[PDB]
Amino acid sequence: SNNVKPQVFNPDNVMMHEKKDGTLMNEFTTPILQEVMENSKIMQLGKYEPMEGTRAFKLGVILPVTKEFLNYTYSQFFEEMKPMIAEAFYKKFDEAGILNQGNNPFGKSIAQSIEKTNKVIKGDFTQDNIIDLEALLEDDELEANAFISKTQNRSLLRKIVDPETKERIYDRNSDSLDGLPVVNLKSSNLKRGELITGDFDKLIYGIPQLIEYKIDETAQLSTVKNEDGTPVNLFEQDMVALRATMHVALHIADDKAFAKLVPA
Amino acid sequence: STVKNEDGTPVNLFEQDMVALRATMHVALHIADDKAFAKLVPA
Amino acid sequence: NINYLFNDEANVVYTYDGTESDLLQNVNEVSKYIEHHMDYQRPRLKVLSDYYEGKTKNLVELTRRKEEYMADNRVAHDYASYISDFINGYFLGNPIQYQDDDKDVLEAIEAFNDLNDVESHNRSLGLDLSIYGKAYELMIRNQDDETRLYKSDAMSTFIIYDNTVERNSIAGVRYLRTKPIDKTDEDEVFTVDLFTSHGVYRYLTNRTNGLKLTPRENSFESHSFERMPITEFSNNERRKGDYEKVITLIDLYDNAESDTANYMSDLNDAMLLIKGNLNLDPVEVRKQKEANVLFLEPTVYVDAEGRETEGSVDGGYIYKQYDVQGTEAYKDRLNSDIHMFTNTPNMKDDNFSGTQSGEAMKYKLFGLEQRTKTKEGLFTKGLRRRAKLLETILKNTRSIDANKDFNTVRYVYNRNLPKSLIEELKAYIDSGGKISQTTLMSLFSFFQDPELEVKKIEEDEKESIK
Amino acid sequence: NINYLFNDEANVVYTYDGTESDLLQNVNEVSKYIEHHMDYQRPRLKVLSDYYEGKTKNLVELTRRKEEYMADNRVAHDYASYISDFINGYFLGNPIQYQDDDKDVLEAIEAFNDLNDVESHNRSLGLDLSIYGKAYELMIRNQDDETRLYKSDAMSTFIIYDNTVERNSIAGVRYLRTKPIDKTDEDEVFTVDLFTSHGVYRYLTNRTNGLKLTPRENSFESHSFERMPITEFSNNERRKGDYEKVITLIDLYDNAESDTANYMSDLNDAMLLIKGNLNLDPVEVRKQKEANVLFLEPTVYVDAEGRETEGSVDGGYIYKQYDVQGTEAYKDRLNSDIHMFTNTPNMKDDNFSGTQSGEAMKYKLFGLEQRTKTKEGLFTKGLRRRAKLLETILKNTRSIDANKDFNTVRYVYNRNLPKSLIEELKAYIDSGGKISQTTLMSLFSFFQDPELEVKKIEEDEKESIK
Repeated sequence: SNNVKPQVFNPDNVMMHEKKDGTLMNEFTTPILQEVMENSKIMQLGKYEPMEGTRAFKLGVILPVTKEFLNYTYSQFFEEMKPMIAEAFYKKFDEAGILNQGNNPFGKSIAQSIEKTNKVIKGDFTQDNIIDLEALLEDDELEANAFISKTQNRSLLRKIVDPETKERIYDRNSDSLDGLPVVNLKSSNLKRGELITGDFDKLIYGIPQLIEYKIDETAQLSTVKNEDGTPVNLFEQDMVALRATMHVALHIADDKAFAKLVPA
Repeated sequence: STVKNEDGTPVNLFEQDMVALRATMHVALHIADDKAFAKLVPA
Repeated sequence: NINYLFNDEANVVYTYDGTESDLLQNVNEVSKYIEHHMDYQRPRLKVLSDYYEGKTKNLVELTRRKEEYMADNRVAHDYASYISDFINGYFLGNPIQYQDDDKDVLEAIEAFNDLNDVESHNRSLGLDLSIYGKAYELMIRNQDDETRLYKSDAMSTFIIYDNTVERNSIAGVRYLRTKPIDKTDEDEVFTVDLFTSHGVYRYLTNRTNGLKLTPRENSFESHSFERMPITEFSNNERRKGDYEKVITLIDLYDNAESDTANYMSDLNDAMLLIKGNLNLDPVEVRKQKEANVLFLEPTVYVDAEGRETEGSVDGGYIYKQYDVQGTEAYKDRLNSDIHMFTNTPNMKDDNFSGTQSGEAMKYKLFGLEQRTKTKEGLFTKGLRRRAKLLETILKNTRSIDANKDFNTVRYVYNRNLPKSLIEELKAYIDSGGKISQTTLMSLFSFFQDPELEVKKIEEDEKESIK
Repeated sequence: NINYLFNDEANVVYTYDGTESDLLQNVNEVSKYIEHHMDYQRPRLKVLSDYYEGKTKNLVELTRRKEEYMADNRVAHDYASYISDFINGYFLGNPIQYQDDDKDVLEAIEAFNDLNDVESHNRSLGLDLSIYGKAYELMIRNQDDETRLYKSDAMSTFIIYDNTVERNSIAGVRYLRTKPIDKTDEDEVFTVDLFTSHGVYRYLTNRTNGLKLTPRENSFESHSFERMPITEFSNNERRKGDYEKVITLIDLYDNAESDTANYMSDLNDAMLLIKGNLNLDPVEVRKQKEANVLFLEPTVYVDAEGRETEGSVDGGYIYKQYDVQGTEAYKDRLNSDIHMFTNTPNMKDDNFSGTQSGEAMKYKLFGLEQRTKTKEGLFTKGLRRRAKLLETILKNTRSIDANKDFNTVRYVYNRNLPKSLIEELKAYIDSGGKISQTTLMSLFSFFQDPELEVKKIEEDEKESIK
């Protein structure tokens, strides 16, 4: 466009070579992934279901980039970013299926299963409360398969020792509690003192369409307005965008197979 | 542009994840002699 | 160009830490390799191929051209083809010969070579080695139960090697765009064939879904070799092409020539320049081609006080000119360097030595011989693997005794230098050579019937007895 | 460039004062040597390799380039490859021959050479000698119980020598970065192999923690030699490469040629200059290419007192020009000096006599032979160590009698000069040589069946009896 000051976008999601203050990221050193890539927990715990068609829903995102940014600041951006989109989808799916958060489209979730069956234990972390949590499952002939926890509570788990064998019930190196593997959730919605468990073979998922990536240079982005309010034209403004889409489907075969421990 | 979203915005195929087929043809017609044709019509 | 040919991720060798089983159980890894190949290695190969076809940058980079009224005059010179065809013909224009101490193995080799037309195959490999720098061949047991050898295109094939210093080839892959010619819709579907030491796995993908491999019909198929069937050949230890290092000079020569073509097209060669205040009738100007005398009468200016003075009329031809010395010295330097750095004979600055060609060629191609001898070493290193595969399939079919060994075969190379049958006959028959009459006659084309002539000689030699 | 190639810390020889045990107990010292190698030696070797790959400074130094409307016209000339391939082909293009008085040792050597394809290996060493000025080889008893020889990359290998005047090799190290293709994460782990006279120690390290050597899976692995298996070859006493000393001239040539390419791209070849106060219709100017007469009519200025006077019109072609004489003399000098200091034949200023292409070649390559004769000495000095290792492993496996000695082997070197089979046959059969018919026929390619011809001659020779 004819604006010589950098283009203000609404929302400000477009990547730019020149900051609002006019700083130019020339000779810019490539970032590094100081944190490890996260992985989908319900895809780790749950049972895969061969599917076509069906109930699924579509995840998607579009990342717009200024072609000056794509030429001078960081040429390999799109290739380095595909892992990061896949992570964002995994976190969105996990948060919907487990915690019933993020405007989940399904009418099914572990949080709803637990809230329906009222299979909740009020209490602090103790060997007796861990056993009670497991017994809420074995009452209905179902045996716990794994634990889901906020990583920030290992400080509580290390303080529990079996008064018979006089040893730690929690193996901090194996990250397994009472012999069962504990998976960690990075999401902000699962609180410090909360722990979830169930026979995750009763949680079923499917993926009709794996992540699809298209890169385009001539679409219009009606969802992003120029400062003047006109929609962004990729070609006309010399800009590029990447579209990612995915389909996921979720089913819970037995909603009594999950139990939750929560602070009193 | 001829098809509008429920909110009235023009349909964008990329941003909406759509596909569209366009068919076109050029055709030309000429009557070489206007007198060469006749018609029978019911009274 | 530069950003594709000289990138660091292109031209690398793919390696894997695990065993064939560790790879095959986790087919997603192969998808990572395929994606990296498509995103980095293929562009380089496509550029090199485009140069072999002469679709040089100058033709496609229309972005900054002008055509509002002038001609485009964009130009491509085809040095890449000239170079690669010359170097390949010199290396494999003359068939490789085979020697062995055991005739059973030698005849099994010769039978396989004849069935597969190995001469032409070898030449096509040498050509791919010249343009892309690497080449692949696939060997398969056919439906008609014959051992067949087929070349595999470089732009669609690659091999994943064991990470150890030995670098055994763990697995090879081939992938192809499958399309109708009507080009209706999604071109981006690829068939993938993954070759392991025990069989072929077949998959489908598309670029869209991030290449997640799906089993095809007949998704597995056993093969009777005991090692991965695809073989790779290298032009040199870097696997670099022959003209790959002079593409920038080819570009510069294209640009300079198109520049001169513009200068020729757009400026008028000469014009009759006429100056001074005058009346020219555009109808009279048409006589310019046929007039002999040009008469220019200057305007007379009258001063208010009665003085008279004349305007300055003038006339003469003017013609366009350009720096011929400097432009030809520059374009000659580019041509000279393109030939020097590729050890190809510079035809523009050449003299035939005396009258006898072979030794003058061995002098002028001395620099090319030095590279070819290394290429020859790597080529034999590959042919030994082809032989290893052939012996394994022959033994598994018991078409030969399990006692035989193929590694004893000696591969003998001859260059395609010019030769002189007259001097060679004189050198062979002097020094004690012998030739059968029918053979000797077969060498000279003035004999219309090389066999009937023998009978016709017997008649004469018979009547000479009487 | 300069600060990396001619630095004092690069190209040094590492020595250690203590015994092998004094080093092996304090493996942190190996960390210090690895760190020094990474920070000083590897940069030099990377630059030399980039020049052999043609990625000269001119291609990568985009930092000060311009592209606001002009073309980039950056250029690389590949002299490094031309030089290195020529010099290596000359030295090792013709395989090294072996002589010995004992056929048992001679055949054990030849068996090992055949198994390892030593001809190609030697050529790749002579090439590394030509690029980096030094090269390494590692010998290992394979898992299949065979003696194997593998070249080790000069950028990832070095040796720590005994401090004494004898400079025995105390220990060798190899270190490689390990990654999958999809990761570019912080912990750039290097796997380290440390070779001592009794075995290999294996470690992991990363630069982040300070190259603290951590033991590894199967942390030690014995070998049956009795001396450190890695061998180093030197191009000359200084271990300097062949074009290392002319890289600055190669750079100057790159800059000069890209300068001329800028001059060509950015200035207009010629233009029609028109001066003076006039009316030019830009619609009429488009006829410039096809008009024959150019008429310039000067503006007439009228003075207030009635005087009249004419403006000064003018017209003519102008064309760009540059100092072709001085720039071509300078670029010719650079090319001449690059070839002179590398004893490589200057193809642009060359003439050949007659047809004895070997003899003028020995004249012109006389300067190159002087250096090669030294490199031949150091190469044999290395080959003797290779043989010492081979005899030791053969004896410890009792594949040969403990009585044998390998130092009697004589290594015979031949240069890759051109040869003339016709002249040589005449020189060999004159002076009393003898050749078997089948062999003599095998020398001449006009015989389509060199063996069938013998039977075909017997038939003729038989009917001649009647």
